[PDB]
Amino acid sequence: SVLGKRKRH
Amino acid sequence: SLPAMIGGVYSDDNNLQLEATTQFRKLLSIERSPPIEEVIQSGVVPRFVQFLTREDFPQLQFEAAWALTNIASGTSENTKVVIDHGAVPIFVKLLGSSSDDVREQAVWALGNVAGDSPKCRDLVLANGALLPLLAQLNEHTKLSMLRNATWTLSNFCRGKPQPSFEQTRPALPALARLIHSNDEEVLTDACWALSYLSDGTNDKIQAVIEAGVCPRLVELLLHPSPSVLIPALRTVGNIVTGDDAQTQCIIDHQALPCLLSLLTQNLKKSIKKEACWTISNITAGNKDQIQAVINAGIIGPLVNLLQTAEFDIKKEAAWAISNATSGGSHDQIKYLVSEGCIKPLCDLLICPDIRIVTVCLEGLENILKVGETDKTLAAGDVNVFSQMIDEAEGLEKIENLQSHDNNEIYEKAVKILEAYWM
Repeated sequence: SVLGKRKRH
Repeated sequence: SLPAMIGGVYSDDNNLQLEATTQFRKLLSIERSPPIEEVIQSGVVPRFVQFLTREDFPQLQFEAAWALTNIASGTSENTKVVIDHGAVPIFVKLLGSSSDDVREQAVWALGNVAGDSPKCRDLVLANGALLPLLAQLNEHTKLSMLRNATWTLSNFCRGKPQPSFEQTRPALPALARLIHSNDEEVLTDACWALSYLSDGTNDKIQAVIEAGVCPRLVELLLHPSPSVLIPALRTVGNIVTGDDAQTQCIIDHQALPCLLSLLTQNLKKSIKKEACWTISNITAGNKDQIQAVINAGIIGPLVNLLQTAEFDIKKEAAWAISNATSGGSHDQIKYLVSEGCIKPLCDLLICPDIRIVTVCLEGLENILKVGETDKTLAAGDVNVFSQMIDEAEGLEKIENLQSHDNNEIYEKAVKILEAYWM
């Protein structure tokens, strides 16, 4: 739900 | 001697024009606050721009280009004055000069103008500076020009909003070649340029990986100089924000053992923070990608950071650990628990960063599901990981999170308690 890939800012 | 200088600049004699331009350049070449504003008000800026078109006098061209570069090195207002007098298309023309000194000066001038703001960078790019800048780069280019061209390229890629990808796309084969240099300055500037180009959508990453930079970028993670390390780590980090296939291009060149050495060696907090963030986007990957993190021996040092490091690193170690519980198999998650990830995940449930509380609650929920499946397979009367969360003081923290103001935290806390402590 909140987890996964994060882009820069 | 300023009247003789303005007079010399405003004369018709080739000797006077040169001596007075050289005096202004030396006046603006001083390392302790140059009188940029005062040289502008003497009205020599338009005359120096006229001196750039003197193809018969490359030496005057050079001094005028140096003086204008130092005028353009000042405040935003000073750069605007250089732009207003149409120097930008003339410096683009000077990239085709027969003089290497003038071409080099034209490069540093364009990098200074482009570095002022995203608007100035877009004007330099709109005057077509990119293609002639690359055309004068080859096998016989001297280090001084390699250093100025790489810095200028980095200024063309820098800034938010980012330049058009179609505008900066021709710089990718050149940067791919430039990161194979051993020169610390060229490596710094090339890596920063690639960190800007790699940040964005996955189609941008695709062009970055098709340029062939992944093997060399991984080698640069072991560069002893933090000037090279930091933008190389940023580029590798941006690439792993992509899909499973794009992330695999970094894993295939033994990036995980390199990334681990950044966590265990005594480096700056911001370096370790970036390294954990990079790992978190790898553990956000498939089962084989999480297995490669495990195989590298990263979980042990990662759990220790999650438990003991400075908050900015803990934050990123929480995402790395919880991302692996999301995409990992039953056994992979049992391996994270055997490496003691429960206590440090539980300890962060009281941290004042709402997103990290929710990251830790989801990681613990995925851990409880594995423990529940083990309880069903062995026909047990107790969830082993429920007792472990209880023993770590996690159960009391989750119970207290029901009193929280944030709805994401509150609904997650209730969902966990109704499922494993009814």
